[PDB]
Amino acid sequence: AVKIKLTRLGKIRNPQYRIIVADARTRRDGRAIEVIGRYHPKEEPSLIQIDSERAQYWLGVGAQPTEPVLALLKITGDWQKFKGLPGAEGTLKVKEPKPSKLDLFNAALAEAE
Amino acid sequence: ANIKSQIKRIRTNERRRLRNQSVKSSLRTAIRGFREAVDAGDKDKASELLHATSRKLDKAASKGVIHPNQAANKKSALALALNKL
Amino acid sequence: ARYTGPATRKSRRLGVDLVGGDQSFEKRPYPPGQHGRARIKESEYRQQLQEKQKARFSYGVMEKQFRRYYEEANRQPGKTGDNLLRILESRLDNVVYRAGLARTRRMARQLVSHGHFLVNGVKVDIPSYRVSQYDIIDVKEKSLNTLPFQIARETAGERPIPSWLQVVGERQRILVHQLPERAQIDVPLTEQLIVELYSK
Amino acid sequence: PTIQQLVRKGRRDKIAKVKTAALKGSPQRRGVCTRVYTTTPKKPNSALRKVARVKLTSQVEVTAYIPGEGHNLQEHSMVLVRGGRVKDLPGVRYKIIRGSLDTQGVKNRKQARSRYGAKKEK
Amino acid sequence: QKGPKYTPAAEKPRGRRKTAIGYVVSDKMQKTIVVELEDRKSHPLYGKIIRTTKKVKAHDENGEAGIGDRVSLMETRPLSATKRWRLVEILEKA
RNA sequence: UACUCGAGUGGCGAACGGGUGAGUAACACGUGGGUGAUCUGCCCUGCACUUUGGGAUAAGCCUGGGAAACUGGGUCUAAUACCGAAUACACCCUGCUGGUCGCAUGGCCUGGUAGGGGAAAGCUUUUGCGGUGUGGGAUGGGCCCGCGGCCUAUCAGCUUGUUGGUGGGGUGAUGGCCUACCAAGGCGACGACGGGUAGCCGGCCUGAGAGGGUGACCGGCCACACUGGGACUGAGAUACGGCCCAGACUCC
Repeated sequence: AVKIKLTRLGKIRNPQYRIIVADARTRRDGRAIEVIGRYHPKEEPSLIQIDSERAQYWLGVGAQPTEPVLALLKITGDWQKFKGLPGAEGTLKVKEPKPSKLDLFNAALAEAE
Repeated sequence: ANIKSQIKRIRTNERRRLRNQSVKSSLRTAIRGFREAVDAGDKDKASELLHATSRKLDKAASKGVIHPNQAANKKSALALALNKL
Repeated sequence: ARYTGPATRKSRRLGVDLVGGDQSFEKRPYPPGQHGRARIKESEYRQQLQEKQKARFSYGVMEKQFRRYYEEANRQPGKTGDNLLRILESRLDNVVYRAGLARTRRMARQLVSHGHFLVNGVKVDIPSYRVSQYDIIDVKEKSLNTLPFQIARETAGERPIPSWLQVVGERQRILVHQLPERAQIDVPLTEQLIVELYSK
Repeated sequence: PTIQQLVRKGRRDKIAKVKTAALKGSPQRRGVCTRVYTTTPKKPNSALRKVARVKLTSQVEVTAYIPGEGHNLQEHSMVLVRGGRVKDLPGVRYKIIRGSLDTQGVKNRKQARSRYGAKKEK
Repeated sequence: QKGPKYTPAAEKPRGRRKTAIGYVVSDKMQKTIVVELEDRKSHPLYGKIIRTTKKVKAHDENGEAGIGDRVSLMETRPLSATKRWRLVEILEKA
């Protein structure tokens, strides 16, 4: 069975997953047909990067996702874009970019008075 | 064995083996009858046995005892033998 | 680990006085040991090794780490020597020393390792922390009123400050414009004999 | 040579001689001292150099030097054999190392104790 | 609103098989010729170009090509063992 | 009774995952291709259906044999278990026939036409689950081939299903894969056949690089599962924790 999966990567207490598509008969850390996203749940917003077009291809040709990646697709709206229930939600929230070190540098220079 | 599922699958596999055995044996019997009718030279008897044996080969392929491609090759051989007769 | 032994004797073996304040070497010139003032066979290997050890013991870096610094410099572009000096100067013990908060790299190492500093908000107990462009090195709230930093702010006119660095506050916040070039380094040493050593 | 000479016959590196074959790829071996004795070195040197014929676990009987001042070794002693060339002794390539469960450390070593199995005294 | 009774497969382009120009060196088997192939490639180390002479066995089905004939072959499936080529045409018959 | 569930029937999984590197110098591996010579459960998506009838049996009950493992019998019960039949006209086979592609066998037009055939399983009230045939897709494979990567000629002749062909068989599929017959060829100094060693690769170590060495972790492929052989079941089997036999070893 072709399936969307999470391949674990990363060090011991840093489970950075890579969202792949692979047969169910493979192994977790094994050969992947295609990589379509990544999933880093150590961020508080717990990064959910994905590739929507290829996700839609593999779902259309019948790749049964796992439960976690199903939830991720529900977040990104690709599950909903596939079935069509609320069109495409777009529930995704990203980590806000912290201020630039140059901006901090100039701010502290200004404070240096 | 030492696992429940295999202990059961032994019985199941023996059952399916007996089934497929009976079926394939019937098929080989039909084919030897057909080939006897042909090498003797009878024609209408051979055609009737051909229809019957093709039916049984389709049937076994549907049951899964054999592959449909195998059934096809067998019955094709029968038909061509009958034709060239 | 680190070298917690006498400091003057390394400078004596290596000629250059890294810190200063002794009279034995400064009246009689000699490396340490009973066999000071001995006859020397003037080998290029000793020259090179002596510059490498000059760097090692001027900073607080051991060989298994200095080797990594050399390798980083050799891989990354430009001149391996000034890249290596840039690395050795772009570490926390050295930047606070050059900023004058400690007046000794040993003292700066003790301060950073004991956590009397931090960088961009997060505490740092790593003297080998490679600082970068646009780095605010704050001092924590106990440390600013502690005695060593009182001494820093009191005697912050003895040794100069590099250009790539500047202190900005009476609380002794430190800022990094960029990383130093060989003119900015200001260290009593070449940098070619060391790369020759590690190319041997 | 010519290029065609090379593509035909090719270059063959001189075969490096397998060394310490009695170890059989191991760094060390265990062996019973079959005969502890003493040998006389080559002509320029003269001394009574301590050795042992040891039957290793590799099914090989070899001569092995016994470094250090003293040694408590008799026959039937379990000994740990390393490599190491002893020049003055011609027909020997192996040494014995202390801390072998029989070969205790050398007495009163105080400089290079690690090479002679001597514990620190404090 | 029904879908098609029959859905066609895609127009997969037919693969390109291998084509070998060669010289016959045997015709003594039935419907089978042996052919020499000259593949010249550089040495992996010394760089010289090595004229290598390889033999293959092909199928003619009519027995027209004999010894010394320049021919063209197309790879095929196994027609026998050792035999994965078909004749196409003869070029410099001799 | 029917929440729940031992045991049992049945389905699915058990072939993945996990281990080792003994064997293997080979299409095993790597890489690139071919398959007009092929399979593909589950999954997805289209089309058409899911009709009808029957016979048992496990389990249970009553027994018997055996030390045990286990097993024989009688009686009884159901099914998505099993078995017949109808329909299928998409599919399979054969005959005739058209067009087209052609890379030759041949392939495509679900070509047309004629004949003969091929199936199904129901359950539950709930975010409901299913079953059969067929088209397509996806995935996972199989088979074939080019090239590449050890030592050895103090191993030079090897081969008789071995090289090819025809007709049959067999396969999922091409093919001496197998067989009858026929022809006598095929491989070899560009190193056949032998001997030795060895799992292969990405990679790793070194090195200025070329190269040399290596094949640990990690990842991919292969092979193997006490030794040897064999098939069965199944979509799929080297079937580790499955079967049969033989053998060694251990135990009752």
